[PDB]
Amino acid sequence: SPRTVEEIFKDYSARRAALLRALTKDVDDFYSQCDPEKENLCLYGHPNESWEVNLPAEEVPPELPEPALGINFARDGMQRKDWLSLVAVHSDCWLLSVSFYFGARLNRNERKRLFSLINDLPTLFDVVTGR
Amino acid sequence: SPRTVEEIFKDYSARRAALLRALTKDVDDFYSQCDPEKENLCLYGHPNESWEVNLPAEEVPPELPEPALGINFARDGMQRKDWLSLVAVHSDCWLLSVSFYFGARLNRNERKRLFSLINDLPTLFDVVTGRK
Amino acid sequence: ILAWGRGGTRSN
Repeated sequence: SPRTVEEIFKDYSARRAALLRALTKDVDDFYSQCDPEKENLCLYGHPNESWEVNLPAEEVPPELPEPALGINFARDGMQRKDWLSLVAVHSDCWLLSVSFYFGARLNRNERKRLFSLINDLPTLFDVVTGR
Repeated sequence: SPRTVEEIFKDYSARRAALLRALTKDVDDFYSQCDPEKENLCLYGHPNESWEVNLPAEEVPPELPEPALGINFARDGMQRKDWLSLVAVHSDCWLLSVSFYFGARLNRNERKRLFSLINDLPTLFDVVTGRK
Repeated sequence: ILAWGRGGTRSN
């Protein structure tokens, strides 16, 4: 697992790039995979920069913090830009949770350093809403 | 919902105070409630400074980010101090997630200020593990 | 405001 500030930010950056692609370049593919007819689905971003729509993790409790459950259940009942905006905010939160899960053993100065790096990139919400 | 850095941080501090109580003063109650036989349970902290161990919400997707699911399933398969440390890390992450959900509309500098206020409070993990 | 339009029961 990532442990140093740089290792954790490398992991964060790659997972974010995955999610950004799911919400922009690949959005029609992503949208279509979030089938309201299936069981509850989540959007994951992986450290190899690939994104994945899947059922929540088999193992309970999960090793990593888990993303928002059941986003496919809300897809058809709201404006598409709003569903994407809320997927983006929950995905931003998930990224932050994953990074500070890996960063549990960092001290207070190191945690500030990690956040400042994360805060150097625009959030998924800001890109998706065009802010 | 909390919208300003002041409102979000007061909401954060209140939830954190509830979770800190659950993992220290009331730890025997929290431990006993996390019975591995029961359905999947989670540890919630609320802005009225109450904590509870409960099922997750039945309808999904949830309004707020949700805490780690099924922490009771792991309770008896590890040392108690390690189970409490794991609950503490996931609870730290959840608190951060909730605050930056409310703070989605904050700009870069406001997000930096919000984290700095949060980062001035010792983490639940550090308190539970005895780190300073 | 910004909220999910609706949802579904958690799978089980």
